[PDB]
Order: sequence, then structure tokens, then C-alpha cells
Amino acid sequence: AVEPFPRRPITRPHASIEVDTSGIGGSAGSSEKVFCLIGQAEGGEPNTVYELRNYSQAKRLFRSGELLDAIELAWGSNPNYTAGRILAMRIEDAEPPATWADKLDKFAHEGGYYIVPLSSKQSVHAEVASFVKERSDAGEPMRAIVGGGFNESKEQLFGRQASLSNPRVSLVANSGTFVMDDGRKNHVPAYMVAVALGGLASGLEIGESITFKPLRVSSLDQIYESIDLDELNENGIISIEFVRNRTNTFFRIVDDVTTFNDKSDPVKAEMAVGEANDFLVSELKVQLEDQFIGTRTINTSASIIKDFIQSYLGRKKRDNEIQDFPAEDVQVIVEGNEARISMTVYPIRSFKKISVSLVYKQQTLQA
Amino acid sequence: RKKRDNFPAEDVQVIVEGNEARISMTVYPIRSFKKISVSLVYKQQTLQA
Amino acid sequence: AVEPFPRRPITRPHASIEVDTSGIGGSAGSSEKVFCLIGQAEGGEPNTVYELRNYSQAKRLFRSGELLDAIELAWGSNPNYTAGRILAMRIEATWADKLDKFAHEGGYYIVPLSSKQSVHAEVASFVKERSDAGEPMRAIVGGGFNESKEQLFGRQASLSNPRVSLVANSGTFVMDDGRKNHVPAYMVAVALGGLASGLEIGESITFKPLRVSSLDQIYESIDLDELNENGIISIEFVRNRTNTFFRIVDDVTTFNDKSDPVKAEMAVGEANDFLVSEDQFIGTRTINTSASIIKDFIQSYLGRKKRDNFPAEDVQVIVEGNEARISMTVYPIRSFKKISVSLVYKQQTLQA
Amino acid sequence: DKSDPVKAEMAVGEANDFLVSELKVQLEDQFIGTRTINTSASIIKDFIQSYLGRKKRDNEIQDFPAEDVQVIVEGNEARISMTVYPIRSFKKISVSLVYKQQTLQA
Repeated sequence: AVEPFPRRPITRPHASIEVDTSGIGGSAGSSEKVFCLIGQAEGGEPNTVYELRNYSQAKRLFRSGELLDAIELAWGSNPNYTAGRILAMRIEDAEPPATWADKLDKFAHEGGYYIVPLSSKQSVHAEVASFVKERSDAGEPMRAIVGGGFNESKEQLFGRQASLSNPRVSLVANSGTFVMDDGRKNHVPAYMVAVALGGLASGLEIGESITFKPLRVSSLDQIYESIDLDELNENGIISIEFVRNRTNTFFRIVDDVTTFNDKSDPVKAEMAVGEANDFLVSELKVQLEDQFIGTRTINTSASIIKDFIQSYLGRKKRDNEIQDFPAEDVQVIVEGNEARISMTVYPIRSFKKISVSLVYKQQTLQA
Repeated sequence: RKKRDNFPAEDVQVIVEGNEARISMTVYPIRSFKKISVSLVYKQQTLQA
Repeated sequence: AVEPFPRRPITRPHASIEVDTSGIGGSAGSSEKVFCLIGQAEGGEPNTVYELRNYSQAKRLFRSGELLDAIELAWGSNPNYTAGRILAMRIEATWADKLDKFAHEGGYYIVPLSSKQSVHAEVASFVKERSDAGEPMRAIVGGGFNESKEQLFGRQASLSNPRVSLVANSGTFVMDDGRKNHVPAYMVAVALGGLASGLEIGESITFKPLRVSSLDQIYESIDLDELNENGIISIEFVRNRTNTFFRIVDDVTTFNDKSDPVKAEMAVGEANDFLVSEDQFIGTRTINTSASIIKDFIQSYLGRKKRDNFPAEDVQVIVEGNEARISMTVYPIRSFKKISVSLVYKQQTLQA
Repeated sequence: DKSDPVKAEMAVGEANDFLVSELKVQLEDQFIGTRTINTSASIIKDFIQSYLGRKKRDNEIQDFPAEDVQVIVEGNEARISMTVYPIRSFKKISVSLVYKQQTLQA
């Protein structure tokens, strides 16, 4: 803005100052991913959302229940990365709830992106799928991560992935044994592994894949063979590989394939680039809206909007949230009611194939 | 000549009537944006080293 | 399609983003040439098509039978090539009702593990019924343990079809258990089908080696020519070297015709089954036209394009009923069957 | 078949096997799942040249022409090309020995 000093005008001879702050006013940084959990628990009032920052704070707001273990796994499984905020909600009817759709809505305008329901029921999975679709269509992009029960055959997994083929749901096959800060080792259903994967994905930078990131678990109940893992990957089911040929044995997340059945478009198939797309569109929308709508269509606006877009995309390039963009494709056309804007973006892709061609050749040494 | 020192032929209208000629220019006032339309195209690029 | 963001339309003042994803879509490439087998086994659930990915899985599902020996040969003839997927089905008589099950399993070569000519005719009929549909297929078949040339000719004539090949020879394969397994010629056909599945799209099995220990019959050059000209595949014992080996003479087909490569030679038929095929200005821009000026215009256009990036003798134009069809010739990649060397002895004056 | 040394000779097949195995395992753990940053092709080229430098140091290859190391990154994948001169044991020596006269004067 620009402001007069004094604010009240003066008629008689005087000096007055007009001051412009746009050059020092800040700007919104890169948005933050926040992780959402819905859980059976003991503790605080049900059906309200708590922002949580510390395990101690969580262990005061909640006690002795699977939600608190889920929060523990969510922070503990990503040691290398900054521990983000978590949004958590106990659920009980004011007895077991018949439906969660009535409660999921209380997340709707929270600043939250990844959802995990702490239950195995396919109906709950469908409910959260519908909710994530709803909010995305409303313009609040979200994703869900989903998992089975304690132990499931490939047949059951394929059945579930049939029941939910969706670009905003991911299914986690493996269930395993974790080790807890309480000095406890517990067998858990696969959705707790999905909690771990959501913690890692929400910790990672925007547009960074969970594929081939390590996972920390005491054991897995199902150790899938190479053909088994290829089968599940073809079906768009996330699987955990036990690395055995290395001297050190550890568990990899094999891939970040969504449950969606068509692999031809990566923006729908792969979580990372879909997330990058979601954040890029959301930030473009909200920033252009608050920047320009209602402003006067002064003759130079065709410059100013191009300069704004080029600045924004330069900032996106700086953070490695896009690969590159052509500056000259940023083009603006102004008509009396409307700004019409064109841009090209090169998005950032994770490496998923490396092909080495090795040519043996002779050289004649001589002396 | 004036705009060289300092208008589109498509934007001036002339009517002559009764020894009088009315010359009417179009002019463009300053409005305010109500709509922004962004077309976002994802290309891809070969890097090489 | 172009995606609107938000998905919901809005009329109050707002921004909307339209996303063109179409510049990134992929996976548009071909299928691999999955291989198909039908025959006897123990253990497997009959008339169920199983995908198989390694021999251990095969021995886990199928056991103790000729289908597993076939799967062994199918990956043993081509050790220096990719060991791709195989589709296999235990069959516990009509075979069409079983062959129907392969109809929507995406595999290109099939071999029945039987020498019975009724079976071969059924398989040829199935290959026809599939390939005249949107999903091309081929089959390979063989005789028994020893059949005469006149029997092989009679069989080929009865089974004369542009998508079936007959292999004449039979022999012995060393199995990975060390067994000297004597096998009928249709297992050699399995071995050739495995090789052909392993080779690239429009590579050819002619002059590829066969890793076989011995052959029941060795054909001299005149007999190899006789079988080749009749469209029967035969295996040569290469004797001209201390490093003797067995060589697939040719990829001929039981339909033999000099006038069309695509039906005579299996590899070019496969290329045609897998090849891929690849601007308008409208007469209102001109008062009248003819095929002559259409040809000269399109020649000037493609001359400009080929300068930036076609022979006038190689474009045909027909105009009919307000429509002009412009037909280019194009040249596909074949494979050499003949090399002709003219060697001229000159002599030279040296001087010093 | 003596024609191919990678088949005929144990030492060459061994060197090949360890070369391709350590390439696969290290490119896997170094780069798979990493973002295609605009510099990624240069980083991979440096990594490959480092690896082959080590293999040369240890006398596990004869040499590599470092100019032939080429990397192309295109969307979801990298294609890498390299030339390697393999290490080989001597298995023949031929000496051609020519007698010549010399005139000595004093």
C-alpha cells in the first residue's frame, strides 16, 4: 500500500509525506506439508482437531492408545528431516462410530495435506477417498495413504486396489514389527506402516519421492520375492523390499505408485509429481488472486504480471520444485475485464530407470 | 504524422451529412480485472552432459 | 484431457488454472513378444492360463511333465538373450475351446505340444481368428520323431497357412539335470519359438544357432534346399569347420509365394504386425486445381521440408469426388538372405 | 568357442561380472529416487568418472577414455554410455630377432 502522512488532509500551506512499503514487505515462503491422523485413543475431547508439536504434548493431550503410537511413528521414522506439525483427532461417538464422514469434515479447512485413517475397513478407506476428492475439487488438495490388516494375500490386495483405483489414494501392502521408545516390540497392521510412510513423505521436501528411501522396522511378516514385488508394483501397491545382497540388511520403500490403474500419465500415477502439481497450482491461484484482482488495468499491467510470474517461477526453480521454465513462454494478454496468462513449466521427476551401455574396446599399447 | 512526431485506420469512423462531417474515434478506458485465466503447459526437456 | 482447477466452475472474481499434461504422457511403446505354450503337465490346475517368470515358479506350479521340459527349452535355447515372460496352460479331442482362453492374453507366438495334425489345424484356425481381429498372432509346429520328406510335404500342404511354420528335424537336448533327453520335433519348435520371442521385433531366426546335442537326421544341401523351397524349416549341421555347430537355415512359412515377402518370410510378417505408420490446405484458397498441380504443390512443400530437415517419382496423386488421396511409397527394413560378390582380378605394373 | 574372451577366459568374465555388478549396485544406491535436478547429468558424469578412475587405479581395467563418458537425462530416466578397455593377461609373446653386421675400425 501507499499511505499519506498525516492521514487527515490539510488545506493551508504545508508539507505532506507519502510512503511506500512494497519494497520491504515480505512474501509467503514455500507452503508446508502437514500430516493428519484420525485414531482410536484415550484422552482429550473427541471430534476436535489438536495441533501437536511435541511427543510430550501429545502424551498429555492423549494417552495409551494407537493414535499416540501413530504420532510416535510419524515423528520417529524420519530422523534426518525436520519434525513437522501433526494434526490429530480422537474419534468416539459422544462407542464405535458407524461412519467417519461426519468427522473427517472437521479437517476440511485445516492446513493439512496427507490423511491416514487408523483403520483397516474398506468402507473407511472409501470415505477418506471421497473426502480427499471433495476437498481437492474445492481447491484444498489432499492425498490419502491406506493399508490393510495384519496379514493379507496378493488376492486380497488386488481386490482392495480394484475397490479403490484413485489418483489420490495409495495402498501399503506390508505389515511388520516396530520397536518403540517404551522399549516394546509390537506387531502392527499395515496401516501403521502407512503412518510411517506418511510421516516420511510429509517430512521430505516438496516433490521429493519416498521411493528407495529407507524404512526402519524390526521385521516384516511377509517378505516378498522379486517377482512378488514386481507384481505388486504393476498393480500400483506400495511394497517394502528386504535388501539382502548388501552386507548391511535394511528395508527399502520400493516405489511411490498410487493405486490409480493408468500409468500413462505420471501426474496421476506418482505421488511426488502430483503433489508438485497440486502445490504449484494452489500457490499460483492464491497469489495471483490476492495480487491482482480488483486492481486497475493500467496500461503497464501486461508488464507487471509477466514480471510477477517470472519472479514466482524463478523462486520455484531456486527451491528445486520445478526443473526449469522458458522465460519467453511467459506471455500475458490483457482485455478489458480479463488477464489471460500463458506459461510453460518443466516439472521435476525422480529417477526411476538408469540404463548403462558399456562398450568394450581395444587399445594398442606400445613402447 | 502527429503520432510519428509524438491512429489505427480500423478505429476511426467518418459520417458526412448536410455539409457537416462527424469524425468519431474509439477510445479505451481503464477497467479493473475481475478474471485471471492461466493456461499451464507441462513440457519436458532433454538434459545432457 | 485439459484439467480445470478448481474442478467446480466459479463466476465471482477468481483465478483458474488449466493444466495441459499431454506433453508428458508415455508408455506408448509396443508390447513385448510374450511366448505361449499348451501341453501336458502334472500339478497345475487344468485349462488355466498361468503367467510364468522363472523356472523355479514353473517347477512350483507345474511338475513332472513335458510342459516343464518345454519351459526349460524355451529359456535354454537363447541363453545370451533376455529370458522374458512365458504364458503356459496345463491341458488335461477338441482344443479350440481351450485355445479361446488365450484370446485376451497378450502373447504373440504359440506352440501346441502335440504332433497331431488335427491339433495343428485347430491352432492355425485359432491364429486366423485372432489375427483377423485386432490382436495378431503366429504359431509354430513340428512333426514326430522321424518323418520323411514326402510326409513333411504332405503335412505342409495340408497345413499351408501364412501364420504357421513347420520344423522338420528332431534331436536330443542336454537338460539342466544332465539328462540326455531325446525329444520329438515339436520341442525343437518350442526352442525356435523361444528364440523368436527373445529376438527383437523384426529380427529373424535364420542363421541363428541351435544349442542341441545331436539331430536324428542330417540333411545334405539338396535336401535343405528342397525343404526350404517347400516352406519347411530345417536345421543344418555345419561341417565346414572344426568348430561344428547347428544352424537354423531359414524362417520360411508353410505358405510359400515368391510374389509377397510378408507371407513367405516370418520376420517381415512380424515387422508388418508391429510396424508403425505416420497438414492440409483446402481448395477454397484457389479457383481450380488438378492432380498435376496438387502433385507439384506437395512436391514443392516436401522439397522445402526436406531442405529444412521427396522423389517426384515416388508420390502418386488421385483426385476423386472432391477428395484427393496422396500416396507415398515407403521402404521398410528387411534382412539379407543373399550376398552376391563379383570378384575381378586385375593386374598392375609396379615400377621402381 | 575361443572367439569371445569374456566366455573363453575366466579372468575376463570375472572382471566383467564384478564391473557390471558394482555399477548396478552403486548406481542403484546413489541415484534411484533422487530428483532430476537441472545439474543431475553432470553429477552422474562426475560419479561415473570417479568410479572408473578407481577401477583404473586398482588395475581392474586398462583405461577408460574419459571423453567417451556420456550421460543423457530425459524425463524419468538417465541413459549412460561409457567406453572401457578391459584388463587382459598376456597369453602370447612373439619375438622377431634380426641379425645385422657391424664394421669396426681403428
